[PDB]
Order: sequence, then C-alpha cells, then structure tokens
Amino acid sequence: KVKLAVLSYYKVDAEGKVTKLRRECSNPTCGAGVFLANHKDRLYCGKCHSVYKVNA
Amino acid sequence: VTIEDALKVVLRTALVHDGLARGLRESTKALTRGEALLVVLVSSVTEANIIKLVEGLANDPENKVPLIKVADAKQLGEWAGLGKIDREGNARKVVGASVVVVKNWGAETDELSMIMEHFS
Amino acid sequence: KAEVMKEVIAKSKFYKQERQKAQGIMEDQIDNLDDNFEDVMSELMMTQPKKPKTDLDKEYDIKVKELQLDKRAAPSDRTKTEEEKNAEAEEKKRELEQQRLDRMNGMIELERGVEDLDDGFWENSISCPRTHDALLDQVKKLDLDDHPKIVKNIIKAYQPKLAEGNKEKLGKFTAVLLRHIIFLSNQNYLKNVQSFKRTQNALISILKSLSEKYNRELSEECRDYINEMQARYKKNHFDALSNGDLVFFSIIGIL
Amino acid sequence: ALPEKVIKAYTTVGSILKTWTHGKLPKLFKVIPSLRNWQDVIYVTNPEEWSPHVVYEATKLFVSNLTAKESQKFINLILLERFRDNIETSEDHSLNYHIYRAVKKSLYKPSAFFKGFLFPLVETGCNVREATIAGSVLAKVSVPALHSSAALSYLLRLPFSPPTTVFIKILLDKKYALPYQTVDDCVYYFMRFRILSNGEDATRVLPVIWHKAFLTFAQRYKNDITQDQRDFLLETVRQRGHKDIGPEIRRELLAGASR
RNA sequence: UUGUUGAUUUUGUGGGUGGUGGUGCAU
Repeated sequence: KVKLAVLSYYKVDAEGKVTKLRRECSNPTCGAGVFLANHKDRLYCGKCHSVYKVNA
Repeated sequence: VTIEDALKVVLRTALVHDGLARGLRESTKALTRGEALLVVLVSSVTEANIIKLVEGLANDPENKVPLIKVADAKQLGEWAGLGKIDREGNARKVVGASVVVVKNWGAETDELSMIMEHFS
Repeated sequence: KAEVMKEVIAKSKFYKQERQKAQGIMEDQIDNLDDNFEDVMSELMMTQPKKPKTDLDKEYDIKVKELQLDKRAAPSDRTKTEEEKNAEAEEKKRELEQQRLDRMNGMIELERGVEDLDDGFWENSISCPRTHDALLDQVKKLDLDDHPKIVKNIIKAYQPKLAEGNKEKLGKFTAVLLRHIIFLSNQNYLKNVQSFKRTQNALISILKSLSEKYNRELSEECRDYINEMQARYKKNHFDALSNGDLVFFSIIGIL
Repeated sequence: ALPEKVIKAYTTVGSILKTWTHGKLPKLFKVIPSLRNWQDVIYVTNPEEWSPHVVYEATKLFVSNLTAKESQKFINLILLERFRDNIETSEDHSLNYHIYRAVKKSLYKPSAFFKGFLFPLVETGCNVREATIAGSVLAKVSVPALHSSAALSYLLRLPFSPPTTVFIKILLDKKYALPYQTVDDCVYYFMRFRILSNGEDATRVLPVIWHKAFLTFAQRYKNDITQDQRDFLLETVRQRGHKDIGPEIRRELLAGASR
C-alpha cells in the first residue's frame, strides 16, 4: 500500500520552496496536479493511460 | 460570531455547491491548479512535512492563497461533512481531515466577508 | 430426414466457420489499429480544443446535503396479522414435533440411524471473560444479586454485529457462564437463599439465550465437565459429588 | 473537424464496434474519455451503430474515466437513447441483456445516472414499459440512501404520471432509511390527491400502482410520521382508498407510532 | 475502494425478497 503518497510526490527544502520531482501530465484535459507513475523504461499517466519517455 | 463559527457555515455552504477539496491529495491538486481560494489546515498534524508542504503551496508567489489553522483534524472533517449523523443528531463515526481547500464559495454570505476582511 | 439433418449440420458448420473467419478478420483489424495508435493519437493531441450547471442539477446537489443533515428513518417490515402469526407458529410447533418424534425413533442428525452408531462399538469498557476466573474478577466486587446485570452487560457490549470476532467471544462466554452457574451453587447460599434464587435462575435464562446460538461451545464445555466429574469420582468417589453437580445435570435437561 | 488521418482510424474503429462481441476493444477506442472532444470522436465512431457488447464496455470505460458532468452527457446522449431505441424497435418491446447491464454500470455513478436517465426519461414521455425495465434495474442494484432520497424527493414533486409512480414505488420498495424531509415529501405527495380548494389531482383517477405505492409507503414509514400526517393520510384512504388495497393501508397506517 | 479514483465501494453480523416470468380469463 501507499501511505502519505503526497509526501513523496512533493518535496520541500529548508527554505520551504515546493519542488516537483515527478513530471506533470502533458494532456491539457487532465490539468495540473496530475503526476505520472514513474518506471525505468517509461513514464505512465494513470488518468489518461498515455505512455511518456523518461528522457523527455 | 467567532471566526471558527464563520468557517463552520462557510464550509457547509461550499459543500452544497461541491466546492471543497477534502484531503491532502485533493488539496495539493487544488493548490497546484490555482483552484484554491482558501486553505484550512490542522496545526496538530503529527507529520511536520505535511504542514510544510501545504504552507509552501499556499504561500507560492504566483498564487497566494489564505491559510487558516485548526486545532483538531476531527472537527475540520466534521465541517467538511465526512462524519455521519446519529439518531440523536450528534456527529458519529466522524473522519478526521488534516487539510480542506475551498474551490467555490457557492453563495456570498456575511460570514465570508468577515474571513476575507480578517485576512485583509 | 438424414439429408435434412446433414444439410442442417453443414449449414451450422458453414456459419460457425463464417463466424470464425469474421473473428479472425476482427483480430487483425484490431492489431493494425494498435500499430497506428501512436500516429492517430498524436494528431488528436495537436487538435485538442482549448480550455453553468442546470437549475435541475443545481437543486439535486442541495438535496443530498440537506438530506445529509436530516436524520434518517428506520425501516419496518410489514406487520403480519394475528391469524398468520398464529398460523406461522403452529407449523413450527408441528415441524419441531415431527422432527422430535423422529429423534425419539432413532433419526440422528450428523439423517442417519442409531443402528449406524452400533457398528464396531463393541468390537473395540466491559470485558468479556474468556475464562471462569476472569468472570469472577470482573464480578468480584459486585454483590450476588448483581451478577445477572454484569453478565447481561457483557453480552450487549459484545454482540456479533458490533465487531468481527464477537461470536467466538460470546461462544466462549457461554462456556464461562455455565461454570459460574455451577460454581455459585457450590458456594454456600443458605444465608441469602432468596438473593441466590434471583441470581441463579436469571443466569440460567441468559444461558438459555446463549445456548440457542452457542450450542457447540456449550456442548463442548458440557462434555468437558462430564469427563471432569468422572475423573473426580475416580479418586474421591462421593466426595467429588457436590450440589453444583446435581445442578449441572438439571441445567442440561433445561437446555 | 478532426485530423483526416484520425477520421479514417476511428472510422475503422467504428466498423469494429458494429461487429465487436468479445476480445480487447481497440486501443484507440479505450482512450476516448481522456480526449476533451470525446463527443466529436464518439460521433465518428457511430454510437447508434455500437453493438450491445460495445455499449456495455463503453459505459464501463466512460463512467469510470469521465467526470461526473461529462459522464452525465455520455449517459444522456448515448445510453439513454439506445435504451429507448432498443425497447421501441424490439418486437416484444424488451431490452437487450447487454444494454440492461449498461444501465447497471451507469448506476455506479448515482448522480450522473439520476440526472441523465431517470429524470430526463420521466420528463421526456417515459412509457409504462420503459419505467418497468428501468425500475427493475433500479430495484436490483444497490443505490446510496442519500442519492436515492434526493431522487425520491424529485419524483414526488413532479406532476403525476403512472410511469413516474412506478419509480416512486421502486424507491419506496428499496426499503431505505429515508430522511424525515423525504418522508414529509412522500406525505406531501400523497395528500395532494385528496379532495378539499385543490387541483385536479384530487379528482384524477388513481391506478393500482399508486395504491400499491401508497400501501408501499405505509409499511415501513408508519413509525416515521407525526400524528397529524397520519390523520391526513387516513383521510386519503377514506376519500381515495382502493377497494381491497385501501383497508390494508389503513391497517398499516394505524399500526404505526408517532415520531 | 475504483480504473489513476474519491466514499460510488470493502469487511462482519442480521435480513426482505420468486419477477425486463409466462399462460388464459373477464371492456
């Protein structure tokens, strides 16, 4: 199971600035706040089901 | 009329128009999208980085969103409507909410005016 | 007839093959689209269009929250008339009686017979106390007349619906309660025979309710006491026998 | 217009859905809900030509993926019309098994269901056969009390029609923990058929379904009404009671205690 | 809990239900 998944998705430094380590979805329909599920070979969108390259 | 009582009705009015994002994952999604007009955060959250994240997102320079502190997550969940009502009418089986974000006020009430006036 | 049947079979085989060929074509058509899936989507993404509720809809969202506020009614099944209730009762009295007379006559419910048994026999907040001692500690400070109250409270605190695993606790409690009923009889009660009588019968009634649902737990404990009684009789003879032993046989007759 | 290369591809997809019965749906079809112009992509796929198997799978796909509002549109425009089309065009006026499931999968989203089938259908000339088939789908599937009570409240305030009276009976048959406001809305609906000034509902002839619905209400909710409401409902039996159902209603209503 | 989603489900205990059922009959 995943517990406090929001904790890992968003990182805060000592200054308090928020940094996103997980890429946003390119699909405009999904909107912001949607992060792609990360895997070595490719990066995957849960909501749209699209497949993106990790390099991109 | 206290500030806490003002939020109690305001959250209920936001519920009627489906204008609340309930929970961290929904709250951060609202904040990153710029859909957040107000953030209600619990001070007694066990994990500190939860407080840091919501405070950082609420204080982002591009989209500054007002933030409120709540003593207990359980009462915030009750205002968010998570809890159910018993035969006596008291809230039963209530679920705690660490953070609640308002996407739509729904109706303009005098209690909304005090909250924005307090922030201004 | 035979030529008709052969024609029917050939047509069925013909249509089956036609359906199979169609399925073969469909799967290939699906494969090709999966191959051009990326090209088709990329064109769709570029042509994606750029970024009020009905008054009928606006009312409904208000209702659910107002209903969320309003207290909820309990449902009640239709009330049966006195004749149907009297009619319903009598068959159950009959059915138990026709089951009863069968068991009088050897119908044993594993519906085998006694003769089957005769093959090879001769040839060879509130705490639920899982143990008898645990109950006493809970009721240690309570008066004799207060035992039914605590025993009833334990059942209410641990009903099956309240939580998972309550059925085993209550079933274990059924065994515990029987020992307490027998235990009290062993204790001297000539001083307050009345108060003992008002606890003793009440506890039996509670066991009767417990037995109705926790038979297997009760029957196991009842058999255990019989073995214990025999073991004590083996060494002490009559000295093993006590008042609670007489009471124990009587309760078995009740239940 | 969509890109021309896309149009041929989804035109090819639409051909499959015509004859699709089993297997994996085309990957292009499965990604339609994510698209903003899914309606435009859906039209080129010819929804009216979708096979009953496709309608069942599409509803699973779109109700799960699309938002509540967008699901309501997919609900209202496609499956509702297909539901009406199949009953009207079928010889026995029955509904296909796959379409029948497709209504159940839409019930998984109660709001988009009620605002997309039930209220549009009853408000758009629903016939007795249509209400019976939809009511059976409503009866068998579990629906939330909150959404059902709001749905029950909506129907009770609508003008009387036998098709709507069915759905009112189905919801009452569901044996829900109706909120007292809904109970009052139920009682309000049943008073309006008494003769007093009053509308035609006082003098309108009442079919058996209303009496069964009125017998239906009394059996559970006799204990959830006040004495004054009970007395008003008793007058309804005296004025508008049925020959055989009416005495039963009076017995159930009298047997209930006040809240 | 769904397929990412958000309370629509899941669990335990109780528990009503024959009903997109047919067939004839009486305007």
